[PDB]
Amino acid sequence: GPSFWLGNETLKVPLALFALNRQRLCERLRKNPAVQAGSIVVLQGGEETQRYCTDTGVLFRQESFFHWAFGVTEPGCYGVIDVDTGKSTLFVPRLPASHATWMGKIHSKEHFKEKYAVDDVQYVDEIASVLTSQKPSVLLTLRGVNTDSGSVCREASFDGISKFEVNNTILHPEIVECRVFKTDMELEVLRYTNKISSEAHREVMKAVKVGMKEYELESLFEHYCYSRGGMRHSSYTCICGSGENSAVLHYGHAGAPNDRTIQNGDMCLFNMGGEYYCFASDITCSFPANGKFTADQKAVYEAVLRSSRAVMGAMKPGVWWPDMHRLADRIHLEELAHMGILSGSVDAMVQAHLGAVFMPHGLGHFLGIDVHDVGGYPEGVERIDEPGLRSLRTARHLQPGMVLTVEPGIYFIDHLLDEALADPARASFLNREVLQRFRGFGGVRIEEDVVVTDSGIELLTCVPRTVEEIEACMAGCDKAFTPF
Amino acid sequence: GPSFWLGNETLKVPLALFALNRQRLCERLRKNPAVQAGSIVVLQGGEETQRYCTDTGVLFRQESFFHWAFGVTEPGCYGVIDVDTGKSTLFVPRLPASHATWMGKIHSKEHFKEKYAVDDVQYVDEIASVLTSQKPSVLLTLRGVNTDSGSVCREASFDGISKFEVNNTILHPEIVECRVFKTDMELEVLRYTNKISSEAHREVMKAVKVGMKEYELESLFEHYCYSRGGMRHSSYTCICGSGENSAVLHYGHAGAPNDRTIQNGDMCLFNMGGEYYCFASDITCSFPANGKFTADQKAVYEAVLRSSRAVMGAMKPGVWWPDMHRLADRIHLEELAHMGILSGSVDAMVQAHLGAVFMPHGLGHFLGIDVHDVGGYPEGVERIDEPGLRSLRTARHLQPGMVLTVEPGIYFIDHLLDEALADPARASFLNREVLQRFRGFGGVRIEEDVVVTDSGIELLTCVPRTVEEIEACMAGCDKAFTPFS
Ligand code: PRO
Ligand code: PRO
Ligand SMILES: [Mn+2]
Ligand SMILES: [Mn+2]
Ligand code: NA
Ligand code: NA
Ligand code: NA
Repeated sequence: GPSFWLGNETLKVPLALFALNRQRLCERLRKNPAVQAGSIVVLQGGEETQRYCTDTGVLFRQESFFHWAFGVTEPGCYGVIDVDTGKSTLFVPRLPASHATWMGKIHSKEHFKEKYAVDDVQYVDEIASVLTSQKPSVLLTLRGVNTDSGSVCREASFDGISKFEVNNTILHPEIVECRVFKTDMELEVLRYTNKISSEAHREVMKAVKVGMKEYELESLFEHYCYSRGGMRHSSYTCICGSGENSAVLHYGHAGAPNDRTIQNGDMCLFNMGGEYYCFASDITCSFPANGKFTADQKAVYEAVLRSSRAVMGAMKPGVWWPDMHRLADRIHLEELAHMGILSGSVDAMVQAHLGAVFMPHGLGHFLGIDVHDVGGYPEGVERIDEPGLRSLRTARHLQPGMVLTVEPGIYFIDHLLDEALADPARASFLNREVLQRFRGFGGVRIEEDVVVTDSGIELLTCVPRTVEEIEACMAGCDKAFTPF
Repeated sequence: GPSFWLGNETLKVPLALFALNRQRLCERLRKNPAVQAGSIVVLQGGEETQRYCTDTGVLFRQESFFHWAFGVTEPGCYGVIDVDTGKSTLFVPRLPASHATWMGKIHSKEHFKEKYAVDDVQYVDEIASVLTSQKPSVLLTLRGVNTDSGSVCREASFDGISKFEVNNTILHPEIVECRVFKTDMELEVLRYTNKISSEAHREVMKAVKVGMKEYELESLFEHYCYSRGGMRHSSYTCICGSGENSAVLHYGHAGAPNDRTIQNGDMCLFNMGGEYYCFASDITCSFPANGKFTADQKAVYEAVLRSSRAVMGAMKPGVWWPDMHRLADRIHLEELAHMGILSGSVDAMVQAHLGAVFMPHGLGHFLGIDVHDVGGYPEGVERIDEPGLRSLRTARHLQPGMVLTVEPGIYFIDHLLDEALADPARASFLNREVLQRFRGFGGVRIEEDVVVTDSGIELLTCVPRTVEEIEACMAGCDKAFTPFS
């Protein structure tokens, strides 16, 4: 069958990937006792957008559920799936003649049918007529709440949909559940996104020099990913935190835009991941700007390396993700105590939620077509109302086929440290005089992407991780990849 | 005063630039008869967005009118200007404590006052109270139609605005008019955007090799612009058209995503422009993929070079922009005839609108904070209802301070050629035996950015342009070129 490919050494992604997703969705819907025979799934793709009121086009990136089902890159499409037969129909815009001048070839419907390996292709303006002739019992549309954004998924609509019976409740939990479990074809894509992003992280580690701006490495990362990987998009805005900025979890956005000069003695925390054909990667590397860990940097870094590998070593089916988060907290506390930042009973520190002062985010999250992938909190799975754990993006137990980030970190965040020092239940553990030295340190995060297997995990990421490996990487002369 | 700067060799942009824009807007409004004492201009900044229903943040780029007035890079702001006094107040979001963990320092209002050199800073939720205390006669908000997109500008609104008198008709044409005329401080920024984008285009010409994907050069261009220029955004999606894709005017979008392999013998048409602090650039370079122009390529290329230079030489205050478009059309037709593609009377060709077959877009457009900048068709300026000319993004007369692209091109577009061949009024001019050779050629576009001055123009762009200069650049021989004067 056909494949998506951006040539050179980029990955060929078979369109059969999306056919399998459609089949899996139908199989799941058929088993749902509420689903009527003759149902049709109706999804609406993303549309082209512009900046504000201008004609400045925004580069189009497909809506994630639509992509998962169809792999379609063009704006303005719809797609439907007959549940009982699995038959797929793509609806594409009927373009005006002037499109050939301004935008490119006006492809035939047959071109799209071949390209996407769907059963039929029709024009968008005929959607009501086509669906009417199919005589469906009900249209199943997409509406639900994303548990990371709190946004409501946009339900498909078209002129004449009011003449059909529409259900917008059944589909969302079923298609979400399908997305939670990655097929072998999807895993091949995620191995590739991890491979390219890993290579780009290594190039960044080799290129970092004291005196550079953070954004110079953002630029280099994205250039490697696009030119060598065919990754036109990143999975999220690059986080290139140097010095104290490494304590800011989503640093790099427009309000704090990777604009600090990297200084001798800084730690760097670079959390970046290219996106290929709407599939994510999400990797964090932490390292000294000057290529040599100080004693304090080594101690904090190796604490996080310890939790990283302890969590990865414990992960397997049946493990409760919140238990892995707590495992990381306990390790961090043990190590911070060894360093002299903390004193006293680690059991008591855990009871006082001290771990969350140093790791005020979730241990990690599902990853797929979105970096914070869907399905972390389906109905019946509750968010734990405690510091740190409440920021977990899933409280599920692990099962084969899930893809997770494993991203423990330790940070020195003044307002959290100050709150802890004011609370007698936590202050007794904190040694102010030692902690003082780490004010402004920033933090360390080590983030791998892994797949749960029948017996454990498969690690997708491949970057240097021990202190020696990182120092050796940064000292290498190779000068492969030299723009200009 | 304070400046925006991204360090290294990037441009320091004084925040005084935006203060001057506010002053100019107030000065214009004070002379406007529809404007009464005690009016306050109220603008709403852009807000943070995410991809669809996900939590994947989209990188925030400020709304252009708001940027022009305030230069503010943060999402969620509003800004007001007292017309009578010129006093400026910026409203910034009141952030949650958790912002300090996830997003960064929760800066004080005073930090923002100093950063932006405004007269006062307040929190957004206090806007109704703050405006109430000022007892304004009327709030002047933004609403109008963009003449390139057809979209309606987003008018400011806040909880309690219904208790004020609001006028949404006065402001738009006035702030648009201010934007049309660039200040010296704005020209400094546009000189810089052109400098960086020109350097990037030269790096791309040096790097292009047969067998590369078009997108490899998009990537290299954007990397030069960001890493060396501090340009986090491009002004528009890069157009990297090789071979027949060079005939597709806005090639490179998601439906045609710069994914062709460049072949020996192809022409390349690369239309790319970095954006710095929301100021545009827009440059097009055309060149042979293999670094050596064939005779046919040289002929088409030099025809567009001739029109480019003729227009730049004729541009000065008082010139009607559609007359420049017609000049380019006439030159293209003359040169296509000199190449044997066309024969007959060029006057007759012009009368039959044959130029538009080969250049089915406008000669050029205003440029500023938007690549297709505002104000090309103010009330009373009409679109010319002819092929080619109807795509002009302005029909105004040139005046000092305007910034224009000059972007003639010649393309070989099958459905347009075939229409002409089916039209007795046009068909006899075309020599099919020669034209057949140019089917699939794509096209050539040569685009400079210029400022209208008292004397003529100031050319902002600095890239190789003659065949000899381009061939030298591609061979690695950079800077071996002299700009037009
Ligand atoms: O948002 C999250 O869940 C993780 C935490 C560190 C950065 N990304
Ligand atoms: O849109 C326009 O007006 C010009 C034409 C060629 C590319 N940009
Ligand atoms: Mn992550
Ligand atoms: Mn242009
Ligand atoms: Na990018
Ligand atoms: Na992360
Ligand atoms: Na252009």
